[PDB]
Amino acid sequence: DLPKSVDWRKKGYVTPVKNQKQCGSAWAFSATGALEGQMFRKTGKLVSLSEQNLVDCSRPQGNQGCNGGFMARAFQYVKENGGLDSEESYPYVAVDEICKYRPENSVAQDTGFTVVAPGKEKALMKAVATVGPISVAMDAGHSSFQFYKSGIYFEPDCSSKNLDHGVLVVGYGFEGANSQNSKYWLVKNSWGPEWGSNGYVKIAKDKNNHCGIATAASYPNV
Ligand SMILES: [Cl-]
Repeated sequence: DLPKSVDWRKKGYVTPVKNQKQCGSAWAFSATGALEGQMFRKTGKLVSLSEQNLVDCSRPQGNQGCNGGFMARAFQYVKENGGLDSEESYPYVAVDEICKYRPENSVAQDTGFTVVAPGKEKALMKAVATVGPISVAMDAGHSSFQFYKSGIYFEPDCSSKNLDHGVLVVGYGFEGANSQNSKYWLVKNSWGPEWGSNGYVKIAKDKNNHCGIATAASYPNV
């Protein structure tokens, strides 16, 4: 059945780490990271997508730009809008601006999104293994996360229910030889390559949905 490990970065599904800077747009980076991987799966072409397009244009769907938002509202906006522009055509500036969506510059589409059963790490494992990178929310409100550097992240004060940060699960794995021991979720952050481990963090896997990684997972349908 399911592989002992997955890493979509090794198959060309993931763009290099990005930096949201001083703007609460992590939800937008998480949504573009999931759409980048589904579009790569569908066309074989990896194209960086515009977080700014989401920040400026998805207020009608319930997002609030640099004040926060949700990946599912972003996929709903891509669906209702009929498209989403490339990173190159609609560059990121980390401030709320006027919607400048240009259909001629669109390089992605989705028909809606699929939800992972909430709180179910095994359902999340199956989604990651068979679909590609998955958008997820997590409790990142801790100094231990801010200064994380390496190893399997584990924070006693983490919540599986009150989440404040959107990220992207690009795979899962384990340390050592036993595939069922010291497992982790491979997670792409949006605080620059300089943060954490080359912009990534290993989050403890199958330890009671630590930090809520499987509480609100979803992926776009392309
Ligand atoms: Cl969401």
